[PDB]
Amino acid sequence: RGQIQVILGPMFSGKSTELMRRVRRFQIAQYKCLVIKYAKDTRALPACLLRDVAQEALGVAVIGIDEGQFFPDIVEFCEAMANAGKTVIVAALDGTFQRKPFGAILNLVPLAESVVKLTAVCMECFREAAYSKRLGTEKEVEVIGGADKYHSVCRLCYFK
Amino acid sequence: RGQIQVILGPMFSGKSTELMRRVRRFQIAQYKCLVIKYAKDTRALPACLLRDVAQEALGVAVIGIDEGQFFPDIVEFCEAMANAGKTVIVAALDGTFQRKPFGAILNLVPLAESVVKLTAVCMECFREAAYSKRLGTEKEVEVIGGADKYHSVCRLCYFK
Amino acid sequence: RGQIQVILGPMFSGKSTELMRRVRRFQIAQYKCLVIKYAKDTRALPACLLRDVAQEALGVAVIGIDEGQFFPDIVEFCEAMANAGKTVIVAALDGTFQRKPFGAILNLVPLAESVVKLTAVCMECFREAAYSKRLGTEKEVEVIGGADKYHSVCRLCYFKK
Amino acid sequence: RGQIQVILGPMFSGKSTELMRRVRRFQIAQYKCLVIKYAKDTRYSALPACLLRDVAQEALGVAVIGIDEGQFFPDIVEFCEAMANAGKTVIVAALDGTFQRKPFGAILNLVPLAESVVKLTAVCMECFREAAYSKRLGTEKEVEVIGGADKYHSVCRLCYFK
Ligand SMILES: Cc1cn([C@H]2C[C@H](O)[C@@H](COP(=O)(O)OP(=O)(O)OP(=O)(O)O)O2)c(=O)[nH]c1=O
Ligand SMILES: Cc1cn([C@H]2C[C@H](O)[C@@H](COP(=O)(O)OP(=O)(O)OP(=O)(O)O)O2)c(=O)[nH]c1=O
Ligand SMILES: Cc1cn([C@H]2C[C@H](O)[C@@H](COP(=O)(O)OP(=O)(O)OP(=O)(O)O)O2)c(=O)[nH]c1=O
Ligand SMILES: Cc1cn([C@H]2C[C@H](O)[C@@H](COP(=O)(O)OP(=O)(O)OP(=O)(O)O)O2)c(=O)[nH]c1=O
Ligand SMILES: [Mg+2]
Ligand SMILES: [Zn+2]
Ligand SMILES: [Zn+2]
Ligand SMILES: [Zn+2]
Ligand SMILES: [Zn+2]
Repeated sequence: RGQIQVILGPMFSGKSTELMRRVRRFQIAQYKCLVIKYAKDTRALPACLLRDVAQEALGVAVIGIDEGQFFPDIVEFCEAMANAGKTVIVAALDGTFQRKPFGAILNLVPLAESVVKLTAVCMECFREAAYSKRLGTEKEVEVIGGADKYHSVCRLCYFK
Repeated sequence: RGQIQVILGPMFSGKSTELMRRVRRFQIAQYKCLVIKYAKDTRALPACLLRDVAQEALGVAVIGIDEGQFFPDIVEFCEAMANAGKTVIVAALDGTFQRKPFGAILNLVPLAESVVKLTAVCMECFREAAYSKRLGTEKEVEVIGGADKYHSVCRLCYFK
Repeated sequence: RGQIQVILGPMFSGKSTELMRRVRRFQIAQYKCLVIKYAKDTRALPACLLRDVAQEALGVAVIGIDEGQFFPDIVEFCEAMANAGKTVIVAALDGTFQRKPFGAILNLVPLAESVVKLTAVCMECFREAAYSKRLGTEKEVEVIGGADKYHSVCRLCYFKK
Repeated sequence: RGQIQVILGPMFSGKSTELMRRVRRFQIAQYKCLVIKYAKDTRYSALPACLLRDVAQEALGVAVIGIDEGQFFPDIVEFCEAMANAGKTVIVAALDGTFQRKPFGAILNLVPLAESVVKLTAVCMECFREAAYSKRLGTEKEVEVIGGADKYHSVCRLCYFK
């Protein structure tokens, strides 16, 4: 009985921590697990394509994926692994700095049995935050960085 | 402070019941409320475009939208109303009978402060259900109907 | 394979609505369902003791209980029913007007596979509300009434003098 | 503006991890934070304390207070309530139930006091379905016996009564 669980949210909301919490619950009950992280985030098997780790993922019962927005094959990999009987758990940004869908990540939602959106704390007014605000001028989607480059931000502070 | 809350799930998961629970909480505390439903699901204003009813939503503090997937202008309405300081609560199918995004509904996710995906009971094996299965052979996306035309199903029963 | 689910929260948080949402999910999939309500609240079987109703409950697959705080035998009934393979869903206040456990209701928590606490809207400042504030001066726990006798309130409004 | 959040669940449900996830969201937004642990639980797997009163002074100088294994502090209710009323956010990870599936100390008295309450889930160590309970493996009868998976299984209803 395979499965896809999706953990959405803005930056700084602890998506990776929730991912690991959920993975460790299985691990402690004797499940073989594998966590996959996006190689190019220079801030678990590193990968740039989920194809490149599919063989390793096949000999495991539970698959965790961090920063799933950055894998071009995220959708098809997850659906294929769940149909093969695996429990697939994905941590991912739902939105870019422009509050648009981050790549193909939202295509997982109609395929998933569980979907949640976490909240961060707004770094500018300290209320609840749902969005990621880019601090710089760069216009491309993929720009790797932490709190030096992005603020987790509420609606009002986003447009401030 | 305006916001968008999204209630996703398959058919028969009680999305519009959760919509009404959330709205009545504000109503009981003396908030002015408006609920919108899709005018063509026959089976509290009906509408085909949210544009047709937006001026009315302006005179209100809390807006509920049922079957949001059927509204082509769902994204711009919810985003504009939330930025005008309204609480917008949307019940909607995340996926079609083919487990694909239903209209533009998922473009709401990166704009939303709250997103949940509800769960139904699988009408075939009686485990937890995440999807909607069309029973007949019609090909088009919009086919109105209940349990005579659709089953809420788990992954395994979907692929039978 | 039985179960207890507990829906907690203050007044006006829609606990009964969420109870019915969960029950109708099973009903629509052709489960036999029964809902039990507290009889001394006249603001779908009425009852004062769950014992009085246990045989009707034994004949269904899913049992809903509204205002579970008022039932002296809430703990033993839910446990007996869940062990007999029933799905038991309980709507109940967690706290009295004094923010104290309401009867034996919290004893369900260690017995339950699912527990949630819902939120209301504060009727005094309109932020999120977790508590039920009594408007009058009656001192007894059980006083039946709606928004004329109680406000859902946040922490600050609860303590406002 | 003060708050009490409660994270319940059986053992192995990752309550401490969820506690740290919530606290770190505040810390990363430059809030002053304090995490308190039960001193007598020395397991491999944060100020140690046996009474929350003993760390009250440190807690007063902080905006966010995390409390791990809240069930073991006798003064859990009055500490959490006083700190929330003083405008602190207090987040508590705790067992709701003992090995007997009874209330664990005073922990449930927090529930009517709390604006947020959740019960987490574990995996059943005996049938691998969802687990809501903690089953003691040995014969000890006293409530407090410190241990991990060597002494307890997270367990579903059916496996509890086997
Ligand atoms: C918002 C945004 C982030 N990013 C990048 C910046 C970071 O390197 C990376 C962060 O992605 P996250 O998915 O937020 O990293 P994470 O898994 O550690 O999340 P969490 O802290 O909640 O546990 O994404 C973009 O490239 N483009 C964007 O538009
Ligand atoms: C899955 C699917 C449903 N539908 C239709 C069939 C129904 O008339 C309608 C159901 O939409 P819902 O949004 O599920 O109706 P609802 O608001 O009453 O939700 P709930 O019962 O959980 O409270 O959508 C399609 O037209 N195409 C599809 O692919
Ligand atoms: C707080 C409190 C309420 N009550 C009573 C007043 C009401 O008659 C009754 C309401 O209990 P509820 O459990 O809130 O009734 P409900 O099922 O309608 O809940 P909801 O609206 O969320 O769906 O409880 C007391 O008797 N004593 C108290 O201390
Ligand atoms: C059930 C039970 C546990 N204990 C003890 C055993 C542990 O030392 C402690 C439980 O602490 P926990 O933090 O609840 O144990 P855990 O690490 O498995 O939890 P989590 O994964 O959610 O973070 O309490 C008792 O003393 N008596 C009991 O009846
Ligand atoms: Mg722990
Ligand atoms: Zn802000
Ligand atoms: Zn099924
Ligand atoms: Zn208030
Ligand atoms: Zn089991």
